[PDB]
Amino acid sequence: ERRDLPPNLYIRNNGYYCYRDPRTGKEFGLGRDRRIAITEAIQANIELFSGHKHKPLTARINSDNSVTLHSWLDRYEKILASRGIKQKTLINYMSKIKAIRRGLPDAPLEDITTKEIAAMLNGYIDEGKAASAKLIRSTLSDAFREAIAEGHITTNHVAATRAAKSKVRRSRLTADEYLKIYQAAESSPCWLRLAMELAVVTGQRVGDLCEMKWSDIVDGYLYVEQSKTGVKIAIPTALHIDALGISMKETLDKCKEILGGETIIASTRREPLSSGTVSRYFMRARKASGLSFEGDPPTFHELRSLSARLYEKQISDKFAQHLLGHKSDTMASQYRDDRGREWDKIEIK
Amino acid sequence: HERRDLPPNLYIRNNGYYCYRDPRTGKEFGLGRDRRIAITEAIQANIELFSGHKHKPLTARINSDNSVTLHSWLDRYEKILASRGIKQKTLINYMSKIKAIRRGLPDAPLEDITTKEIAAMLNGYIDEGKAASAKLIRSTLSDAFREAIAEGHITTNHVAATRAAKSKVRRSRLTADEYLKIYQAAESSPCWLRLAMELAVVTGQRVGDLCEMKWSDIVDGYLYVEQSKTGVKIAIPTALHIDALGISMKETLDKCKEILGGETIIASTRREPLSSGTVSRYFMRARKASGLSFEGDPPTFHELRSLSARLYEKQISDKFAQHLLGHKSDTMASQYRDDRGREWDKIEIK
Amino acid sequence: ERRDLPPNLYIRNNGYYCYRDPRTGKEFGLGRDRRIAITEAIQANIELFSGHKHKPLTARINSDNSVTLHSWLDRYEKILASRGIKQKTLINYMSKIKAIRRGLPDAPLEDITTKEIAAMLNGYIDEGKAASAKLIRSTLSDAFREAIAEGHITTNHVAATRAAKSKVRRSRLTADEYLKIYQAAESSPCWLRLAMELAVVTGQRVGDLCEMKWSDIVDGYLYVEQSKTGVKIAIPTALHIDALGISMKETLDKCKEILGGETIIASTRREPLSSGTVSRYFMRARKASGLSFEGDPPTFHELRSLSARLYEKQISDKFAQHLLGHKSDTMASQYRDDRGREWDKIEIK
Amino acid sequence: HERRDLPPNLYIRNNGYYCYRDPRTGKEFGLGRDRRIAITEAIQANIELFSGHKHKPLTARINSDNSVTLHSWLDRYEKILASRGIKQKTLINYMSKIKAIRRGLPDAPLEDITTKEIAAMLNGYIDEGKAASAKLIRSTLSDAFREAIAEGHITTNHVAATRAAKSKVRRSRLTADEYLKIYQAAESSPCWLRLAMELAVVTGQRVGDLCEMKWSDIVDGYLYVEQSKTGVKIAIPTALHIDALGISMKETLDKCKEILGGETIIASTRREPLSSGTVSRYFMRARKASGLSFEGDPPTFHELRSLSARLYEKQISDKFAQHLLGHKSDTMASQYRDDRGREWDKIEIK
DNA sequence: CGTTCAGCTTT
DNA sequence: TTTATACTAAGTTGGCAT
DNA sequence: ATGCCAACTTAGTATAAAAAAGCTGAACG
DNA sequence: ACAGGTCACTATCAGTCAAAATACC
DNA sequence: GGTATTTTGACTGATAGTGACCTGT
DNA sequence: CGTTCAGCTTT
DNA sequence: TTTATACTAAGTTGGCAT
DNA sequence: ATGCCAACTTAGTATAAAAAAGCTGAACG
DNA sequence: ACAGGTCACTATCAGTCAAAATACC
DNA sequence: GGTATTTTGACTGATAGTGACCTGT
Repeated sequence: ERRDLPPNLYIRNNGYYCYRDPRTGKEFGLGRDRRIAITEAIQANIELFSGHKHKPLTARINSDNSVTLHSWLDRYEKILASRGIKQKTLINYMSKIKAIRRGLPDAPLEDITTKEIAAMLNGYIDEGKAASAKLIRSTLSDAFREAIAEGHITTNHVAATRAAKSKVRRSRLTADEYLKIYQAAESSPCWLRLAMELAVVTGQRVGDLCEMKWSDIVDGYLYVEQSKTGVKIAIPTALHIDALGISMKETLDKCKEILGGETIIASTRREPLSSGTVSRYFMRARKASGLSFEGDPPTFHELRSLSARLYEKQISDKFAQHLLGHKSDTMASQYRDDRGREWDKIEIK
Repeated sequence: HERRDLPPNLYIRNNGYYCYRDPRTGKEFGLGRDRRIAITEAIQANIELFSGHKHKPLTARINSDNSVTLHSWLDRYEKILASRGIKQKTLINYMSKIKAIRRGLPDAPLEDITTKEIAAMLNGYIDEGKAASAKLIRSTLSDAFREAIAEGHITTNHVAATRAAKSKVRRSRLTADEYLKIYQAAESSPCWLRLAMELAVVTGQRVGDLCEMKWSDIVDGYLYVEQSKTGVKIAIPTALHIDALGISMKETLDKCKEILGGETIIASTRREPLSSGTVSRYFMRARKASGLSFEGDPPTFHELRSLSARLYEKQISDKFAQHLLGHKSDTMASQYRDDRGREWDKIEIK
Repeated sequence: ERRDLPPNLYIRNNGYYCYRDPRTGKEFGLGRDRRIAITEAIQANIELFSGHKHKPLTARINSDNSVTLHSWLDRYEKILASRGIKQKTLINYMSKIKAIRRGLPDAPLEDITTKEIAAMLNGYIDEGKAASAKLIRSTLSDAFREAIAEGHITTNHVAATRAAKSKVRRSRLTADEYLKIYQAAESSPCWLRLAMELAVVTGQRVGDLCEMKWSDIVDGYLYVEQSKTGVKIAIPTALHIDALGISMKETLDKCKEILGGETIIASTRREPLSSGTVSRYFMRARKASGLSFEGDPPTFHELRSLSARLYEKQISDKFAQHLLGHKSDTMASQYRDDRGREWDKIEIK
Repeated sequence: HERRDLPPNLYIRNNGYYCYRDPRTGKEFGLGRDRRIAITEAIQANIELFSGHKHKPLTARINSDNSVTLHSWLDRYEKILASRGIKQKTLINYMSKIKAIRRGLPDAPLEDITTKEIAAMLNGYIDEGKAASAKLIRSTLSDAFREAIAEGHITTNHVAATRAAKSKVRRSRLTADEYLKIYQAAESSPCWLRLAMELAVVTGQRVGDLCEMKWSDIVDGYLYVEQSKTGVKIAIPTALHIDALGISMKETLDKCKEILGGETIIASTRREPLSSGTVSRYFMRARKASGLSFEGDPPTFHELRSLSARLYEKQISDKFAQHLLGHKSDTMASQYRDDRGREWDKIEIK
């Protein structure tokens, strides 16, 4: 040749210049102006080294006014702190944000793409953390909605994302399985078995269980104000689960002598238990039982459903619903769900 | 002014450094020394902003029917509301929210009023814990803007993108024991206060309606009430009796006609009709005087109606409570029936 | 002076030229270029004569591609014809369109303003035809939505309009009033009284009433398939309205002898009646009764509500609801509405 | 090419008439003879269109990750659906709708695909009365577009602005008398058809599940069915009996094991399991052979389940019908319970 | 005692 | 025929530190 | 034995604009 | 010594307003 | 006579170039 | 008799 | 506390024409 | 007497995407 | 006679593609 | 040797000026 043509740039028969993106291999037309052609090509080949943009003035102006992701997330945390949400709730959010920080760059909100967000989320889905994905997506979407209401963005680049599937893996618990575990929990601290009984017979959540004080029992009724919902109920000490042969009263007595503390359930040192701990030992006794389940094993919380289902058949739907504290039927008809374990025997009633 | 091919918005520095100046912010931007490139991008940026510079006075015939100011508009919006045909009280609620807007936003051209600005104001209210207000102000702001859009003074409603602040009712409920206790503190107060309290609980009516019951509204064992708030028309049988508080509607009425003596069932010492505000106010006096303590905001006279509902719900029937209160479907009831965290659900083995 | 300055155009101290709209009185800046200034002013003063635009090329291009209101409405009628709607329904729509044709110009859809639409609607509201306004608005909005789904517009300039108030003026009918009318209907053709009885006792709509054939009564049940809803019911001839002393059976007998035709209700010539006619004579007997009502008087249709309300108290809510054919409770709880006439006596039940 | 200050898109005629030519339509526009004015407006119009002409190959780095074609995309969209983890049948339903799209739209760049075009296709289906299809095709089209937006191949979903066509079910219901009549025509058909018909009515199960009941699914007076469609798991008591049709589940099963003899309760003459399509098909044969006439579309084998539901609803209970069918809440039931205009509501004096 | 204005929260 | 939605508040269980 | 952080999966609860009141500190007679 | 850009400050923009000038019933 | 509508020019809050002037390196 | 493919309508 | 929404299908009653 | 058009006010009925089937004319052995 | 604009038709756009040329492990 | 990535130029479906040429007046 006889050319200064820089690489990537070709000249055609008429003298028409074209660039060739080497990543796509598709070319681009420049014109006949070799001076301008080369010029642009140089600037294009410099972008191939590193991605530093001779960014237009337009974009520059839109950007230096508008707000950055991580910066918005700092602000966002402040918004939540003000929603009047419970501490745990805030803890959860913080977590999702933390994830968002790891997953997305700190660039102009307006410049985070649906594609980018999508990529992150699938990242969670491919590790099998579909749940986390759904939640993260949610949080991000809400952070965006807020970015919108304070007028930093204008549209929600997430509203466009694949809101993950919601398959529930934890297996339900059958009465028999309960018994087998109950037995395996022989070599476990005394409070476990008791915890377990108290749980099924009251149908309260582990959190609330572990906070029940003897001073909450007045005239044969156990007063409970549920931490998660604020529902307030009085449970008659006179309950009985005929199917498992559990008596609330009898069980309350064993707790009184064997456990003795201010809290109905207590440690070997007469001190209150962390709900996690209780959950933990149940798990242990469960492994020690050596039972087999499809997918994920039942957990301590599953005693609630077992309670409800057991009181469903022994007493009534309504009782079960009241004992659990569901103002809504959507929830009650969900604890009534067997999740593939049991066959619904159709009665001619 | 010049000796330059320099397009607008681009200034040259003493060294020959070219920068674009955004006119919206007034902050400038660095380009480099390559005037050819500098101007080039400046033109492109000028196209994004001030596309052109010209406006055929024809374009005057366009942007004309457009230019108006928030306050000059609020002024017009008021008159609109005046023709809407709404009750005096409502209009008052509205006018107030407008006023808040007037003190919260600049009198700029509607078109220039930012979502960001609005939210800023709205958040001002939320941060002072006046969330309730924030909602209503937002609500009204949105309505004004709509109307301006109707008259094509704007194209877009910038309020819409903003969200409504959610706010949990604070006000606490009133338990029978508490009522009794308040009633006791009532002894220093006028005779009518007690009678009002009793009547309020037994009849379950709104204080506004209570204050307007006349003796002529009683016929053949029935107290006729046409509710001022909703237009619901009911007749209450003068035979009711609250068991938990030992109140007799007959007896209470009786005490009323002998002691109070006036054209209205409740009446001032001066034997004249009472304002609903006063009934409330005096009750509030008693409540303080009773020294009770509550979570959140303290119960007010309107809480006597919820107590009423709740007691009747048990003594008689849910169905009854509804009818007494004057609730049309099966929905608004499920609200007065609610005790908002004051009661323990005694589980029966049924 | 020493100027050709055209009218409306002033020159300021620096030599700055301004136009003055004479309708607003606000001025407009042109520049220092007297040649251009005048030029533009001329073109502006010519627009003051008539409104003919030296319309830009931009608008010209957007317009000659896009679609016209009346033209869209012609098309629109075709869309409805295809929705599978009943004839009356179509008749109503046609009407609203006709109104739209009278109310709005035949210009580019994209160029009909919220303001213009608004103006029309208020026009109806000020004549006191609030109802019509609501319906028109509706129709127009739907025509627009359709213009949107076939990609002619992009936004619904109506979604922004004041959807009118919906006050219902027609007064309900009390049993007494029924009686007084029933009596006033002495000098009216025999079929009126009968119509009236049959109506209250069956609770069917006038349309359906006037189409009942003797061949629709099998084994003591009156078979009815309601024209407006397609509901199908069988009414026992054994009904009775104790409050008005009406017997369905007795009434059916009088119709058989005195009226005799294929249709249960018939004219003096033994021929079927147009529902309008029946409505008309009721009205007449109503005037002749000389009763006074607040707002609008009751009409024949109000016998339905009276029927329902009467059967509510005599028999049951459920019966009344079934007899009327309401699958929904929203409707039934609406015929239960007294509309300011009667005081709901609270029973201790 | 020229000797002209003429900007692009503006051509001059032999008389000296200037016109702008819209490049999108290709139709030109008249301006006049005033070249100064002509060009002026042409520039303004050129700014609205092709703002500029330049694209820093930097702008290549932008529009690159953008350009893709409907069919090249449908190709990619397929593979996506393949990873979605859906049942074979579903995927099949989807692939079909894609195919319709492939035959209905040009293989143009996504960005260029108009709402107007889409609707045009969609209306094509509606006008042939295939409304049902129109809905589903629309639905899937929308999903594909979303996915492309996710991969930033487009910015906007042009399907969204389009509406879903509403379509009333045509298919008529099956009355007990009709069933009987069809059963009678069945005599020419295989022995299994009748047995299937009976079993279908008595058990109220989906034909797909019927065909897969094995004799081993019966234990201690109970027929266990895990529904293929929904995963619902039920046990049917082999004691049921439809009164209006004189069917005995025991008897019908009995006839089955003696006559049919195969591993499945219903079985082919060849003593092998039957396809659900065939059961349906043969029923359809009978229906024609019976000579009955109906409004709208004729009843099919799946209509035996509605008959089932309806009869049981009366004979036993609404509650029962639900449980038999396998319906979780209190909602999906209120559908099978519906007779869609086949029955007269006998009014009782209750 | 008891009223009207205002700015907030509740039906 | 089934589910979705937008928040909120847990429960589950692996680890590292006492 | 144990206690507390951290990343994940699961329970729980439900509309939003209009319209109309009701509450209560001030200033006032 | 300089990239990068903030900052007060005039000369003109762009236009409002209230008398003076003048047209219309 | 008596009101309404242009001219006209004094008077005023904005803008956009300007060169002086901060500042992190 | 009985199967799979396809294009439509229904759960 | 009450209402909204998006269609669809009537009923109501004034007139002009038989 | 009446019948049919026309402009108005009132009744009536309710989600929309995913997922999974079921129906039935052809061509085929 | 002309406003207003449609219509086929080249010369170049703008770029794809598959060998030739050449660089990289 | 053996694969991958530039050059290069023949080859191709688009576009935008063009003057000839319809048409309602």
